[PDB]
Amino acid sequence: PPPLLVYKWCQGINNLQDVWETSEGECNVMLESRFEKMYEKIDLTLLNRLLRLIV
Amino acid sequence: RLPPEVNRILYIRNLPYKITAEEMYDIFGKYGPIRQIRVGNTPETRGTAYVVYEDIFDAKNACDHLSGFNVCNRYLVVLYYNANRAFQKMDTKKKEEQLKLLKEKYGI
Amino acid sequence: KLINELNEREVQLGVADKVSWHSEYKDSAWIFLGGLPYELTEGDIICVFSQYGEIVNINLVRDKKTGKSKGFCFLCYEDQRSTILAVDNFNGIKIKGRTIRVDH
Amino acid sequence: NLQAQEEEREFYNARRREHRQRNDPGGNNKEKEVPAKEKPSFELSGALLEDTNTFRGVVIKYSEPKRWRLYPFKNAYLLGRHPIDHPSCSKQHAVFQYRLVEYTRARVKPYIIDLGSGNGTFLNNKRIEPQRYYELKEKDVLKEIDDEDEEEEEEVSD
Amino acid sequence: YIADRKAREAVEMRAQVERKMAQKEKEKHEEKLREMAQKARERRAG
Amino acid sequence: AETPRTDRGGDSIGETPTPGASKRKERNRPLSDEELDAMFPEGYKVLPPPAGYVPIRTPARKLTATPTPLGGMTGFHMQTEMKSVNDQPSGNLPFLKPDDIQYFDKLLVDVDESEEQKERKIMKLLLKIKNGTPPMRKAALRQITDK
Repeated sequence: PPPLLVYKWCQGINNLQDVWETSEGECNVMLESRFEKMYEKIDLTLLNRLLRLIV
Repeated sequence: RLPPEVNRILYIRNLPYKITAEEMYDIFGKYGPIRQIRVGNTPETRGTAYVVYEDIFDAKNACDHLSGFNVCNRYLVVLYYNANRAFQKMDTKKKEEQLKLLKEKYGI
Repeated sequence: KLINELNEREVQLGVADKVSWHSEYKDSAWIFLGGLPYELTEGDIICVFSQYGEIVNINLVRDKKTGKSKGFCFLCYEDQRSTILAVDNFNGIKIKGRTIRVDH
Repeated sequence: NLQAQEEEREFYNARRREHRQRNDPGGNNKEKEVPAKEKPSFELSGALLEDTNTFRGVVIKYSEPKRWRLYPFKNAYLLGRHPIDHPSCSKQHAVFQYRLVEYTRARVKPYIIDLGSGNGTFLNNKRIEPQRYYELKEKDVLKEIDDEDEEEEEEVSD
Repeated sequence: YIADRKAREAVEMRAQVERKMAQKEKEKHEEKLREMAQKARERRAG
Repeated sequence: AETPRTDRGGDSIGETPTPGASKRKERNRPLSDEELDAMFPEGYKVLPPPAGYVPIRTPARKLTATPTPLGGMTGFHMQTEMKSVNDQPSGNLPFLKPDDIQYFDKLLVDVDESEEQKERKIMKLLLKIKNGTPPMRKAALRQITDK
């Protein structure tokens, strides 16, 4: 379930190797975004060739 | 542990008109020894075949794994063949000689 | 053969326990196994019917002169619920090709 | 006062019991509770056929040391004389039931069990006594005394 | 459409490549195992 | 009729032969080529492909034990890619259950318009009686009554 995903995400961060160590000047970056228009910009002609690779 | 309706004979369809009995014997020969196999050579029955094995469970494993199995572009129709229907084309006879034999050799 | 159809009218109609026709008796362990195979013997039927209980003593009817089974046995368990279980369960069973019958 | 009653009783097994419960004839050596095929136990090991554990058989005719065939154990197996026995053997000394090879779980491990064949069976040219499962290890040999054939076991690797 | 034809052809070629590289390995494995077995039987003779 | 009764006598006699043998000692009993010609309907051929593949079929029994204990497996490769099939088309032809094909297969083939074979072929109006809409069943039923 989505909240459990949030938990996997947090402990996933905290389990990374030396994640919080700033000693040498390490820098962490969290980035969140959207694809903006994604559905609307899918091209049918391309989508056909892309599906031909699958099914 | 088997359904009664299944029989040692299987009707097999969705065959090409070029298909070779070599591929037939090879493929079908996985599950057990072939009793024999027939193939329609007639205008309507071309593309169809019947397979018969020395044992039923052979055919059971067959239709198990061969279900919708592929050849060329085709997925073969694999069904357990019926019984009775059109039979009496042949007769019941010629029992006398063999029964006389088993009555002779073993004497029973 | 008639038994199993009585258990189906008993389950289908929602009889709900104690009005069960195994409450007909309450007094009796000994069960009746008819239609048994002639090759069978004491130790055997004991080994098959000790499944649903512990059978104390069974007298199987075997013809006195020839000394072979007449084909049925009256059995006695240590527990009644074993009898109820056995009649309601073990009936309509195949043994050596022939279906045995059981009843109180 | 020799025989009081001529019949008495038995309290003994019936032929139709043991018959119906085991039939190919009736057989002996019903599989124990553990038995499971080796391939699915290589599936719980997470092993594709490359790294999977498959026991292949190796034949050497006892007089002449190779393959009349090669046999997989992965698909228990009934080692007998030939029809009943699955693993048929042309050896004329094998009783109608000679022995059995069952893979059991203790891990998926191979086991050989003698059925008490009249002659016996030799393991590494050293016989084993009847009626107990004896684990086999790779490269072990099967044929009790000098036996028209030999056998060896191999895991699939390299 | 061109990219699809040429692409399928290329991946096909790569396939027959991987297969050709595979069969040699299989036969090497079977020969190796047969050698191990023959050595085992020889150790059984002596 | 005398032949009919002659058959029952042979039937009971074979029953005494088999039953007797066990004392002396089902549907899986081996069969004969006349018995083989007895089951299947008209118009089929028996084939050997080789004598060799036939010898494979004979060793197959022995090799059902032997080659099942041997090396084997299957795999698939990733590659890009015709699909024939038949329902019962003409105009309509209400649907066929997956089993009933065995009976109605002759209707599936579309070869048409060239005697008795056309009477059996047109007799598939049965199929319209068995499966279909109630009106199809009605009209079909009358049409076959008057024929």
